Amino acid sequence: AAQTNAPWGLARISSTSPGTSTYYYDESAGQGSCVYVIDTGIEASHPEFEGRAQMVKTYYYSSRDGNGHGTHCAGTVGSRTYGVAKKTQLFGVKVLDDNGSGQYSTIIAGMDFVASDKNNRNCPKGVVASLSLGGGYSSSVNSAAARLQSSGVMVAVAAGNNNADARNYSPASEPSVCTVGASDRYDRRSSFSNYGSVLDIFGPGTDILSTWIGGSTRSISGTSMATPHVAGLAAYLMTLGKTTAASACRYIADTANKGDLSNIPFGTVNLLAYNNYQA
Ligand SMILES: [Ca+2]
Repeated sequence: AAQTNAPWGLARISSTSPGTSTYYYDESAGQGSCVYVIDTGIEASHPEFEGRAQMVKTYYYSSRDGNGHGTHCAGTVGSRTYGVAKKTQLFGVKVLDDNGSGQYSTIIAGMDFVASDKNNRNCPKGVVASLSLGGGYSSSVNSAAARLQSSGVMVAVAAGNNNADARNYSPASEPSVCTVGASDRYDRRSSFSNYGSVLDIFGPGTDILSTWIGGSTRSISGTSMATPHVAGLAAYLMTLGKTTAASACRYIADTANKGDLSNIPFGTVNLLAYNNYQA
């Protein structure tokens, strides 16, 4: 399949080169997979989700996304126009309030929730969780992310926007999950992206157009926007049978475009997420 005039990041993830504008992907499009977006919520009624989104949990007085961040991330996973995996099922877990804040105890509970809740959902091709959130190092946050992964979910987490080594942030620093850095449309590391040995992969993160609340769209930047490209990629590859939840981060690194990014510090991987789709 080909989507013309796609967001640059979708075109990037199906290309060996920067500077193209068509997204190429197998038509299976993540059908029969599931992706949990653990964030400020998802506006499930947005036409871009086509009835494939729902809220499954909140820790606040509403499950509505009163921020937009979670809706944007969900859209990069799985919206019809803006998404990597255009037929995946999306499940929202609102651990962040409408200011985008959340206590670590709530975030942990939401990760444990997903590990159980997958057993209540139909995801024959596998399960992914996208965590576009983080704060300072916490062994308890990292352990929650490790349990989610161990339970059979492909966990993708943002590296963070501090232009610093991700070893000092959680859940970015957890070794067993897939930690995602950000790039821009000229294959530079994004100015804000964290780096370090704990990174596994980079994805498009500067000037990413996706869904927003009120049935809208906008472009924003962050490791939070790189993470759902990887999460959606994982769902897409699992639907194809090419990998599993336990092996997908390694598969994505194995199959990534290598050596193409600039301003990568010595000791950080130079790997850009790529679907290797041959039309
Ligand atoms: Ca990691």
